[PDB]
Amino acid sequence: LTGTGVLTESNKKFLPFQQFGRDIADTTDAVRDPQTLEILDITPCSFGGV
Amino acid sequence: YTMSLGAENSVAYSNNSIAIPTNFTISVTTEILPVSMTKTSVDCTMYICGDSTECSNLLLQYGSFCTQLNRALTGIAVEQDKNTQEVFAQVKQIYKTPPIKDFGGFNFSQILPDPSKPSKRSPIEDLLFNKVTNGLTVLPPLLTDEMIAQYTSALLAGTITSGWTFGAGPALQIPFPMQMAYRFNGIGVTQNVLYENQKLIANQFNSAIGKIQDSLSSTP
Amino acid sequence: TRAGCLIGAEHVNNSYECDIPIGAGICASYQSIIAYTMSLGAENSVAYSNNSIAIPTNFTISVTTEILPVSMTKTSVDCTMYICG
Amino acid sequence: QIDRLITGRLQSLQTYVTQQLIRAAEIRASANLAATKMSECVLGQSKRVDFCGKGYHLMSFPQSAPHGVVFLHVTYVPAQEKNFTTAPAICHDGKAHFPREGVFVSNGTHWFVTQRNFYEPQIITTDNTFVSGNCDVVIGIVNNTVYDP
Amino acid sequence: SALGKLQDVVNQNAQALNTLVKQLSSNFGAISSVLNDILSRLDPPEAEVQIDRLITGRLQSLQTYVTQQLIRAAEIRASANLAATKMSECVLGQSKRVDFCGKGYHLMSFPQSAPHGVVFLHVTYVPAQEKNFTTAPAICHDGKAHFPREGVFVSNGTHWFVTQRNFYEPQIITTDNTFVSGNCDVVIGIVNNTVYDP
Ligand SMILES: *[C@@H]1O[C@H](CO)[C@@H](O[C@@H]2O[C@H](CO)[C@@H](O)[C@H](O)[C@H]2NC(C)=O)[C@H](O)[C@H]1NC(C)=O
Ligand SMILES: *[C@@H]1O[C@H](CO)[C@@H](O[C@@H]2O[C@H](CO)[C@@H](O)[C@H](O)[C@H]2NC(C)=O)[C@H](O)[C@H]1NC(C)=O
Ligand SMILES: *[C@@H]1O[C@H](CO)[C@@H](O[C@@H]2O[C@H](CO)[C@@H](O)[C@H](O)[C@H]2NC(C)=O)[C@H](O)[C@H]1NC(C)=O
Ligand SMILES: *[C@@H]1O[C@H](CO)[C@@H](O[C@@H]2O[C@H](CO)[C@@H](O)[C@H](O)[C@H]2NC(C)=O)[C@H](O)[C@H]1NC(C)=O
Ligand SMILES: *[C@@H]1O[C@H](CO)[C@@H](O[C@@H]2O[C@H](CO)[C@@H](O)[C@H](O)[C@H]2NC(C)=O)[C@H](O)[C@H]1NC(C)=O
Ligand SMILES: *[C@@H]1O[C@H](CO)[C@@H](O[C@@H]2O[C@H](CO)[C@@H](O)[C@H](O)[C@H]2NC(C)=O)[C@H](O)[C@H]1NC(C)=O
Ligand SMILES: *[C@@H]1O[C@H](CO)[C@@H](O[C@@H]2O[C@H](CO)[C@@H](O)[C@H](O)[C@H]2NC(C)=O)[C@H](O)[C@H]1NC(C)=O
Ligand SMILES: *[C@@H]1O[C@H](CO)[C@@H](O[C@@H]2O[C@H](CO)[C@@H](O)[C@H](O)[C@H]2NC(C)=O)[C@H](O)[C@H]1NC(C)=O
Ligand SMILES: *[C@@H]1O[C@H](CO)[C@@H](O[C@@H]2O[C@H](CO)[C@@H](O)[C@H](O)[C@H]2NC(C)=O)[C@H](O)[C@H]1NC(C)=O
Ligand SMILES: *[C@@H]1O[C@H](CO)[C@@H](O)[C@H](O)[C@H]1NC(C)=O
Ligand SMILES: *[C@@H]1O[C@H](CO)[C@@H](O)[C@H](O)[C@H]1NC(C)=O
Ligand SMILES: *[C@@H]1O[C@H](CO)[C@@H](O)[C@H](O)[C@H]1NC(C)=O
Repeated sequence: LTGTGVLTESNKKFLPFQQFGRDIADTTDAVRDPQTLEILDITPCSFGGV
Repeated sequence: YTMSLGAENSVAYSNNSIAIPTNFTISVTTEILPVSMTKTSVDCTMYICGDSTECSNLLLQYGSFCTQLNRALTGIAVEQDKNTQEVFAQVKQIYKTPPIKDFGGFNFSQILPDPSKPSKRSPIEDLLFNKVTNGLTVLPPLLTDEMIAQYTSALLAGTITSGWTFGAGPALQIPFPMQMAYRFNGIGVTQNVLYENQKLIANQFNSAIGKIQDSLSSTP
Repeated sequence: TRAGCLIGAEHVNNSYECDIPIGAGICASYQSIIAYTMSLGAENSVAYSNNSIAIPTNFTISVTTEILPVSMTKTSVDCTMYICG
Repeated sequence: QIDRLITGRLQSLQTYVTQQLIRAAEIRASANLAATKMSECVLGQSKRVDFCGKGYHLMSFPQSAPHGVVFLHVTYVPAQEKNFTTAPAICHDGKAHFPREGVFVSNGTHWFVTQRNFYEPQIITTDNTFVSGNCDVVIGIVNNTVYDP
Repeated sequence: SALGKLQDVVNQNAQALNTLVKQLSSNFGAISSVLNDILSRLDPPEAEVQIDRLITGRLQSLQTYVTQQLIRAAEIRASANLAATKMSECVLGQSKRVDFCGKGYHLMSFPQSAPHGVVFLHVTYVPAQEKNFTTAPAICHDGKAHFPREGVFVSNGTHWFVTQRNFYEPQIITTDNTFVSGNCDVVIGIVNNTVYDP
């Protein structure tokens, strides 16, 4: 799974089977990292109109 | 069922009989009109492609579609602010009500701004605001809600303290019963009818305003 | 600002008329470029009392302009010639 | 594959912009109507029927609403109507008398002149009537005295 | 920037036409944006695919242009209907509608032709040089309440007069410009003043 974003701590109580999370657009919003099993929230990098 | 069009009323027409009203009701009715929408802007390149350089390179083969869509959305966004200016910003003077609310029995507390509220809105406006609930951005409106409320407050102060004079030029003060008598003459009723029944008219107006607030608070 | 971050314009506490709209009550002008909360208008406390009226003693004959568009340029496009030549 | 995604997303975005422009036209028409109501009902008294509420319009109050305006139209509604016997003119001294601003009404025995939108009977005099022609032309003219102050 | 409203319409139409013709220079994923180059360079089995890409791109551009023109035409039609209403109600008559025919009390209007537009010169009456007066709803005389027939009761401090509402023209309170309805016990704020009899 490829993408760009900021990886932050999360408070989403994932169930043991659950690995990642998806928004309405189906883009991944949270992921469970391998090796360490922690749950990292994925927040898109800052953008906006100039 | 087959819907009824109305209650059936037969008018008692004859060639020499007329019906004359002996009383009146001061009726306050609500009319809700939308003014603006949410100002939405969509980054066409980011919506179609995101951060992919190859996708944008392929998107440049289609030309200036993205420029057209951004220009149209920008036109809509400025049109919403123009609509709000046209509706609410029709006075260049911010009129204020006097501290003493002596209007000859007429009560405007439900439509004048409440000093106790930090938003400086009327109780009716506060109830109205309570009852309404990937490259996309929402632009804030140029006029905030407190400034729109301030414009409505200025319009209310002008129409209460000056009648229709502030809309045609300088604001000329007039007592509110006298202004109501002028409005009575506008609809073809003599001034005496307003003056003789001034307490009754003020009571009916206050009751109708309270019924408006109750009807808004009781209807989803 | 609520509209976003503004770089290069100094914020002032004075209120003027809106020259360049920024958003969320914020407008910009040139005097350097300043940013301010837009003034809705001048305050005018009408001297209301229960027995006083204001009567005009004079008048101004004012002529104002109103510009309204009526028509556009009548354009015709040959669909076959545009797409295919 | 990217070309297929681009053409699908571009069609979706063009569709969204098309209905946004149509809704913008509708909202602009509604806002122009709201500005007209603000100018004519709040900043003045309107003679237009049903433009500023149901009934004879007296005045209006604007209230701000989220993305909108609410007009409180204060109007005058006639009530408690009563039958009266009416005539187009009063015949007196061989002359036809017509009301200057009101209407001739009769409660059964006596004739009065009243304003049209409220019952306020007054004695038929020369001050509130005007004379045009004799009594031979007007259809339905009745005989009654006209008081002279 | 006086005639910006007409200039925006002209600029939008010219810009839409310019963008529509600019869309011909785009290949829309084909090898070239020129049909003649594809016909001279390729055999028909691949040429049909290339012209198919160019046809769908140009057709989408033309449909977008026609849709924008229809929406702008609807806006201009609404503006023209408003202008026809102003021509009927401000020029061909005197309008009681507030702010429909200029700021102030509308007197008359004059039409002027403009490129793709109309300019209305609204001649309006604006009150000026207002003065404070002490006012009363009615005049109590001989136990009767007197109300103004068309004007308003004003007082300059010592004397009471009746004047028209939109211009100060004080006149003596007589029985010709007032009417009697009821006694003085009902009207709130009635003041005592003489009423002259001609
Ligand atoms: C004026 O008089 C007419 C007839 O005298 C009244 O009309 C009648 O009203 C009653 C009550 O609803 C009906 O049952 C009759 O059918 C009506 N008759 C006709 C011919 O329509 C009328 O109500 C009176 N107006 C008022 C205000 O009392
Ligand atoms: C006109 O209607 C009003 C109500 O709209 C009448 O006022 C009522 O009068 C009765 C008895 O006089 C009271 O019990 C009510 O409380 C009054 N209501 C209000 C709202 O004040 C009024 O009397 C009527 N007048 C005529 C001449 O019919
Ligand atoms: C004007 O109306 C307001 C509200 O309709 C009146 O305020 C009420 O006052 C009574 C007695 O003082 C209280 O019991 C109510 O709770 C008040 N209502 C609200 C919503 O605060 C007010 O008294 C009226 N008169 C004046 C002169 O303001
Ligand atoms: C009518 O009288 C009132 C008060 O007597 C005048 O209002 C004052 O005007 C001065 C001059 O700007 C202000 O400094 C005061 O603050 C005003 N007082 C109030 C209570 O508003 C008013 O200007 C007079 N009208 C005219 C036309 O002269
Ligand atoms: C009403 O206002 C007009 C101007 O709007 C006044 O006319 C001016 O009067 C002064 C002094 O008499 C002259 O110096 C000006 O040249 C006049 N201007 C014009 C355009 O004629 C007029 O005097 C005012 N009337 C009253 C009664 O105050
Ligand atoms: C029509 O109205 C007139 C005036 O209100 C009535 O005339 C008065 O009636 C009362 C009661 O009978 C008498 O005390 C007065 O003396 C009458 N005035 C005059 C000048 O005669 C009249 O009775 C009413 N008629 C009907 C049928 O109701
Ligand atoms: C109203 O009054 C006129 C005149 O006072 C009446 O006209 C007269 O009617 C009688 C009876 O028919 C005739 O003999 C006279 O020649 C008429 N005179 C004139 C000048 O026309 C009229 O009949 C009365 N109408 C009613 C309904 O009472
Ligand atoms: C209010 O207006 C009246 C009428 O213009 C003034 O009465 C006149 O005042 C002048 C000035 O001294 C006298 O020469 C006249 O004889 C007065 N006329 C009458 C009929 O008395 C009155 O002075 C004005 N009052 C104020 C306070 O300005
Ligand atoms: C206006 O005039 C009336 C009568 O001319 C005054 O009413 C009198 O007031 C006194 C004291 O209040 C009473 O003793 C009389 O009985 C009243 N007479 C009548 C006929 O009502 C009234 O006070 C005057 N008002 C002003 C402001 O001068
Ligand atoms: C390797 O990944 C597994 C989960 O697949 C995990 O349990 C284990 O701790 C990981 N080991 C190391 C050394 O990261
Ligand atoms: C009204 O009709 C009656 C008959 O029903 C008739 O006698 C009378 O003259 C008519 N009046 C008018 C004014 O037409
Ligand atoms: C106007 O208010 C004053 C108090 O400020 C009062 O004395 C007077 O009677 C009132 N007049 C009317 C007509 O309400």
